[PDB]
Amino acid sequence: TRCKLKLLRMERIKDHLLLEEEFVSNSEILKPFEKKQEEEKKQLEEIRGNPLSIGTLEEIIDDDHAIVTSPTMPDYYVSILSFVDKELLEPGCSVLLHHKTMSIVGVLQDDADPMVSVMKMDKSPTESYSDIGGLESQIQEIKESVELPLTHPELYEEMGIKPPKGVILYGAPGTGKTLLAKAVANQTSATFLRIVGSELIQKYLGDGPRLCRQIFKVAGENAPSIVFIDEIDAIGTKRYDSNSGGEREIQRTMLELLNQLDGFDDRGDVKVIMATNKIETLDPALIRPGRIDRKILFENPDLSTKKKILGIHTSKMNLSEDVNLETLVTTKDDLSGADIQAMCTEAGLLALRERRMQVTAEDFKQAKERVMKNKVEENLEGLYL
Amino acid sequence: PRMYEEASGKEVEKVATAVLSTTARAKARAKKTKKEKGPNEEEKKKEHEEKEKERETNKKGIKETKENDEE
Amino acid sequence: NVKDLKASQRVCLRSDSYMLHKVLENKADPLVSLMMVEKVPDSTYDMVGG
Amino acid sequence: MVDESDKKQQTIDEQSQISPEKQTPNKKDKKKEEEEQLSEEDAKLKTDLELLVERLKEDDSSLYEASLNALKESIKNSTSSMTAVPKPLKFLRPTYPDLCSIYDKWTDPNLKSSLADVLSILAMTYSENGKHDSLRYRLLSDVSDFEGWGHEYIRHLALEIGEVYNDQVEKDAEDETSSDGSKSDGSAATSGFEFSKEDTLRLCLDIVPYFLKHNGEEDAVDLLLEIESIDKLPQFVDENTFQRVCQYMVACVPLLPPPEDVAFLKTAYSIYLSQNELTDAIALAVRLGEEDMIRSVFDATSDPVMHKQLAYILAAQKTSFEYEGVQDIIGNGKLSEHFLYLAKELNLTGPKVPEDIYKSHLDNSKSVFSSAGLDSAQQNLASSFVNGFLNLGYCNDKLIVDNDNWVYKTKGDGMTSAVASIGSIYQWNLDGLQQLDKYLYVDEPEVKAGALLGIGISASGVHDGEVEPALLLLQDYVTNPDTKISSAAILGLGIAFAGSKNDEVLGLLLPIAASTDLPIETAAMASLALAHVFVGTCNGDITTSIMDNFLERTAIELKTDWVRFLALALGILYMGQGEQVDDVLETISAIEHPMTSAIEVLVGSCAYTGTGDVLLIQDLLHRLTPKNVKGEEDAEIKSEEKKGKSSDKDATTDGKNDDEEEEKEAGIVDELAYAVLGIALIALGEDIGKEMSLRHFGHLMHYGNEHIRRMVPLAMGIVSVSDPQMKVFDTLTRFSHDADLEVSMNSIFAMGLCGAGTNNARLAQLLRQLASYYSREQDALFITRLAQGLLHLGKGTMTMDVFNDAHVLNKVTLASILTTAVGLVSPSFMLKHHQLFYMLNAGIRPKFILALNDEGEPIKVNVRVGQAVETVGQAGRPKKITGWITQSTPVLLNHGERAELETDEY
Amino acid sequence: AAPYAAKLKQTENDLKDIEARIKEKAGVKESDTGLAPSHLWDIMGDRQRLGEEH
Ligand SMILES: Nc1ncnc2c1ncn2[C@@H]1O[C@H](COP(=O)(O)OP(=O)(O)OP(=O)(O)O)[C@@H](O)[C@H]1O
Ligand SMILES: [Mg+2]
Repeated sequence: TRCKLKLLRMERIKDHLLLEEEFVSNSEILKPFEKKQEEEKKQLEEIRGNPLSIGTLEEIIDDDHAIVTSPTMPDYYVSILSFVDKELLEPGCSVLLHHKTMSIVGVLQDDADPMVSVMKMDKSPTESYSDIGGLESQIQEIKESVELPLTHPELYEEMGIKPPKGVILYGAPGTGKTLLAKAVANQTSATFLRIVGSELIQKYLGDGPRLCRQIFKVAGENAPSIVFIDEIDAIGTKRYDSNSGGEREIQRTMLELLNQLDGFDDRGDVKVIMATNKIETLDPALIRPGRIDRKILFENPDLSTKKKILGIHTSKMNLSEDVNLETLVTTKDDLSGADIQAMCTEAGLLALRERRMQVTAEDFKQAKERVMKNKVEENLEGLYL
Repeated sequence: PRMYEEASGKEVEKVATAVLSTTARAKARAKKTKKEKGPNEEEKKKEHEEKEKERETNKKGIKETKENDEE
Repeated sequence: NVKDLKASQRVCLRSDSYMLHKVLENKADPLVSLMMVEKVPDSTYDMVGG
Repeated sequence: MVDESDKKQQTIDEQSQISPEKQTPNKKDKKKEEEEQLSEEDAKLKTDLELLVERLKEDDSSLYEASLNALKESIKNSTSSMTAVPKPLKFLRPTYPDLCSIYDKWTDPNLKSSLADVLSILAMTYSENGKHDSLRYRLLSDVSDFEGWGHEYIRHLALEIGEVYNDQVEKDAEDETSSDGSKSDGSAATSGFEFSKEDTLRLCLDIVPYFLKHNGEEDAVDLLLEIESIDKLPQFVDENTFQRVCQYMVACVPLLPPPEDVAFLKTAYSIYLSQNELTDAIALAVRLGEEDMIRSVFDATSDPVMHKQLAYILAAQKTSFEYEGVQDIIGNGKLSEHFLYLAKELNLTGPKVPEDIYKSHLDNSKSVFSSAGLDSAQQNLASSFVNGFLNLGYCNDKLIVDNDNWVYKTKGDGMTSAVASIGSIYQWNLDGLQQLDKYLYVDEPEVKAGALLGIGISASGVHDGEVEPALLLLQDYVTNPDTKISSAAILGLGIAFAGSKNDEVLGLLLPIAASTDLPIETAAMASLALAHVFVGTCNGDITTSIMDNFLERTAIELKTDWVRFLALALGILYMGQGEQVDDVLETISAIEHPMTSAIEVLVGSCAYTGTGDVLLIQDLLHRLTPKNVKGEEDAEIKSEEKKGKSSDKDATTDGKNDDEEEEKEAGIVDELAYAVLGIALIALGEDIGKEMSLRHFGHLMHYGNEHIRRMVPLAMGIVSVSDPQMKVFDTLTRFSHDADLEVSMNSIFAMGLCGAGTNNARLAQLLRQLASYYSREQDALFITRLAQGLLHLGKGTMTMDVFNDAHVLNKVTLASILTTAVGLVSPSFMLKHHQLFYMLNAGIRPKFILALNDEGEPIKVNVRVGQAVETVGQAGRPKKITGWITQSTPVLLNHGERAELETDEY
Repeated sequence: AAPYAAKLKQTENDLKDIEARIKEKAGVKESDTGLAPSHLWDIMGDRQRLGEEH
């Protein structure tokens, strides 16, 4: 009771003050200036018409022009002029054009696009510094590769080695490979990119290779970063369709991904994470070792590892005096970490079933037998016996 | 002719919103603030005298002025 | 205002300048129109007893 | 479910869910029919109890509500509570859940309000007997298994919290209040509370903090002692008990404001003193500010023992931990008298033993020489300071100094700072004095003056055990009539003695600070030194220090620059207190001058601390005031106006800094948000205001010692290439110094880039160069903190020379000050009885997981680290002692303390 | 249920306050694109934009 009040003491006053502070300041900003900056703004608005057609800058020719490719079907030789500089632009950046006669009138985007919006996230990570136990060892391998160059680059220099680039998490479902990456990201306090690899692909053609570029482009602006491209399996060796409407799309999109990962330089400052079911849903060579270090094979919790996962859950639920910690383990045979969480959800539903406010002995025992029954084989001991 | 200046009423309006909002925001912390406070006032003074504090001041209720003119 | 328009707000526009009208909370997609086709859920557990 | 009669016992329960027989009907009819049938009712009480229990397992509210509804009527309608006194009184046992069934089980507003008052009354009256306490208790420990019992006993306890609070507000007190009709006094509710307290600490924790704080009395706290001292060995171990006591103390820092806190820390001390961690006793004794309390823990271990034993050794260690050196004074002397061991003890108490252990770290680390040794113009001046700045702490750079060429080639006020930088090479080491003595007895007075500052810096390494007092040497110089020499002498003397108000030191600085009639811009150091000295114990808020700033204004008010530096010195004096600092705001405000008003707004930041959430709304009222006043009006002097404005800006930030360390520790993260958007507002708002705020950011983060040091330096830095005052870069680096090449990796390049890339003035430049070299330490040799370390609720004491320079436009004069940056965290290595000079293992966790403590306790598992390293500042700011897995046991707790450990291996 | 119940609603209001705080913040961003060396580019800028030449 006393400490949840202390969270309230810290959060209510500081946070409530912060809203109020923003709200007055929006007025207050205006008042210091009354000419010069106001004037320049005023003529920016006369110059720039309403609406503005979006552009994408392909390239700058150094003579006060450029070439843009726009969602308007023909391309344009546009000029660079009015409240924009030649060096305020870089190629491949998104520009704002004048409706009447296309001209770069400045930038207020700088790689602002919807695919950027999905990718950047302001969400809170689900796990923070391995909240849920088990897989102690595997995290002390992600950390060596990913977290460790960011935190201390010096140690690699004494060693005289180049620092790693990226990790590949793979193997079993229900082992929380996608959640360890979230843990590592919160530990450092890095920039995290939840983009999903499957969100670049659509029926419509020719859109995809833009999207692959934009990932590497944004990641480098906000570096240091951790990039997670989750579920790069779907864009693997496989094909969209066996008829039509996708013969090209997977082929261009994957190839284009390998290229801009290597083309950065061999960096140890923008890490990638590829989350994949297996290497049998991807191409047999990726990009392909010395360059992609390290590879982490997830396999099923062992008796030690699954104990650890379980102890977390059971303590957050009523009672444990009824059926010993050991007696849960003993009854269970080795399975993924989802099966361990599943037994506890079912146990809780069973306490509801009885209409108890205690997880009784009976509830534990049934919940254990249920999961084992899904998920079953018996010809391991049938070949034998 | 009417009043054709209201520029300085913006300044009134801005600082009215500042002080009132913090006041509201503070209420949680404000509870314990009163316990701390009352003793130091006993030690020193209320605001200029050690008398007219044998109750809250000397009246539970309050003085309000209300004008019911309508002409 | 730009304090009255929010991120991910659907809006109406003209077509001769694309000048805004007003805010809309009805978001129109084929999946949302699929709910219009389906209509209301029906029936009761004792109709499907046993 | 429904009516099913009396066939077996199961079915009696199902019948009374609809309409009882032996409960509501029977008793009610009996009591209003005859008044001799009350003896039959008495037996029928037991029968009711078991049926109540049986039907306290049904989750639906309606079929217990309606059933016993009419019992609620009966309280006052038939029983009437006075027909035969004990008998009606004791039949209010079924009636108390019945009230709660409408209260909590049923959520209907009208009824919830009305029956709250009644429940309080009937509780109180029936606790006289004590069977109402026992009624609460069968629900506290349960007799049923369902949802119902899990809320009802909790509802009782809130009833109590409501009434007690209402007596505070109400000026009638007792039951002459109209809140409930009830009192928190007498013999009827007091005894209810007494019983209540006993049980709930033992088993729960729920009503326990609300009683304590509401009373506001150290008595209530002394009841808490009695219950806890029982619990410490047979019901949970020793270790678990240590965690309880400090959870209570760290948690309630922003739940006990100053006057409130002082009566409480007294009880907390006693708890610790009884207990086996005397380390906790002493740690807590610093809080109180009481010398007396520190002295008591030492006398308790020393005097009733006639042997070295554990006792003498532990005493040295506890006192050693503060780098205040206040504890150093107390602790040495008694050792001299007793005559155990002189050689182990005096050194271990004093800062002498931290020198040996640094040697082993240094040996590994080598000495990196990347400094420039440029000559001509300002480049001469830049390079000679950077050399000191790159070998801070005990490091070797000796051979370079021994070539006295580049040293002597400086001139002016630079010359003075060049002799000074040399001393910081051998900072916190006995030696240092050798390099300095040579310069001090030859050439211009400038070089003599600079020597004195260095002797001061080196002398932080030995100034206790009654051995090598700075006073003996530095006195002769104060005596000398020249201004440069005398100022230097008394500044350096403050640094060496640190937080000690040793008599000789103090008493030299007492006649002076009272002639500042003479206009000397380099006479700051008179009050600046006394401020450094004061902090470490409860502040005097001495009247000499307040007087002389006003004398300065009488003589001269043409040179503002001096009077701005003085004003800061007074507020820094007053840190480590808050109770007493309320009085002095009034002393300054007595005199009215526009100049004096400048003084008031600074010192206000120090006065209102520890209820600093009020301080925040005030430092915002500050922002608004220039503009608001201007609005109304629309529809010699120069010095006074400029001091006016600037002080305000300075205060706004100072205000924040003081607040964030002492109350919150977790909350610092949020407060950092408060600062960045605050800083933007001032930087945009006034131009003149923007200069103060640029430097202030670097020291804001350092005072709070942030948990996230990744984002904030680096963002400000890019922006500040455009922004003027390149001193901006120096202040970010003083924070970034931290844990090297985590915070510092981006930083060294960024700061080197701006200076090297473009030279737009040799003036702007000099700062740009100084910054890069300044951050670095060779191999993570020491860290820096603007904190005690012992407590992270505390504050610095040797770091205040650092802290001072952020209100100041850049200058040669300023350089002189900056050579000092004493207050370095000693590495928290493991010691034996015959001395060990390295660690074994530690747990690190980058951010602690606990929210019962926020001092720096993480879990037992941590992430395992090796030996031979300084205390990490990012990725291992809290540090825990790892022992549960290694079958080996530490004696001395560590929670990101400065404190060295000691372990017993079996 | 008073220890957690009351404190649950208090938790909730803070989060909602934080969501609202972010929509106040993002409706105003950093001013504008105006730069003194490209204010001189404006002299030529009016003529070419209105002309038929790009
Ligand atoms: N080391 C660990 N970190 C995180 N959770 C873990 C860990 N070990 C086991 N778990 C358990 O595994 C559970 C399942 O995780 P989750 O279902 O997200 O799996 P995944 O391997 O990322 O899957 P998918 O193939 O479905 O994308 C967690 O909820 C948790 O109970
Ligand atoms: Mg996954």
